[PDB]
Amino acid sequence: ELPQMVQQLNSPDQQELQSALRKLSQIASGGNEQIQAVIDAGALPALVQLLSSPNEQILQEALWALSNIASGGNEQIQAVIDAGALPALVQLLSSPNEQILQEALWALSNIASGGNEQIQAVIDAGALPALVQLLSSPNEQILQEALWALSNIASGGNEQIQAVIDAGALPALVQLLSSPNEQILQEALWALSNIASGGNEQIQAVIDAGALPALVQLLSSPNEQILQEALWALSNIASGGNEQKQAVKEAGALEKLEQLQSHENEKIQKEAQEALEKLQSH
Ligand SMILES: [Ca+2]
Repeated sequence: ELPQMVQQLNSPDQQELQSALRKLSQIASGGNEQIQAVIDAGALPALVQLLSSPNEQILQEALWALSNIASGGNEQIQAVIDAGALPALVQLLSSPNEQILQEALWALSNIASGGNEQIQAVIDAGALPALVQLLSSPNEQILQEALWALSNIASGGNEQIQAVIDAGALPALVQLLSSPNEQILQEALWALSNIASGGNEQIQAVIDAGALPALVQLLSSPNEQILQEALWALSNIASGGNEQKQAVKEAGALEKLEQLQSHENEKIQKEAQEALEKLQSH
């Protein structure tokens, strides 16, 4: 039984403690039904308490348990929030331990994968300045994890996207469009696409940050995957007002889109057409 395992989390014997902690995280990784049974067993206050443990073996497993629980539904995510996990997770973004730092980013990214209430709770905990600073990390793993977290925050309402812009994420996201790293380029394109899925003001902020010359340059890429990612970001920008449409035209996207209508890849043909048609709309 699970409530017996929850009781073992404050056991003076480490083998007993760690085995219950491993089991609970293993169960938490097996779908929303199993996530609900771990929550119902009263595991969340005990897991959050284990976040201030100086024992890396405990901390790693407890962070792994909480990330998995935060991968569930919005009400399951909200329970991780209500158990007071966010201050400990934000504080853990200052850890010089790369293992702890990545797991802390996983947890925050999963919490922010929820609805606007869960996204806002991550913003309100003060995660944004740390996430923006991590966009400058020379560690690709941390950078990629930080970008997934910002992309999730930017997937919410206009007020949640405005928080990412107000944190100064756009100059760093635009610079990442010049990365020779295709994985980082995709995530930066995805984060910018999410911001561009907001209101005209959010779309304009992407343009004012200087994303259009880098986006237009990516339309000439011999890589069809990058092309698809750039077209998606452009289609979101083109969905704005006439002031936003004009800026894309002024960057020379039309000429690149019209050329992309004669591409071998049918998915490229389709998306370039919808983007070009959205731009030339009146
Ligand atoms: Ca059409």
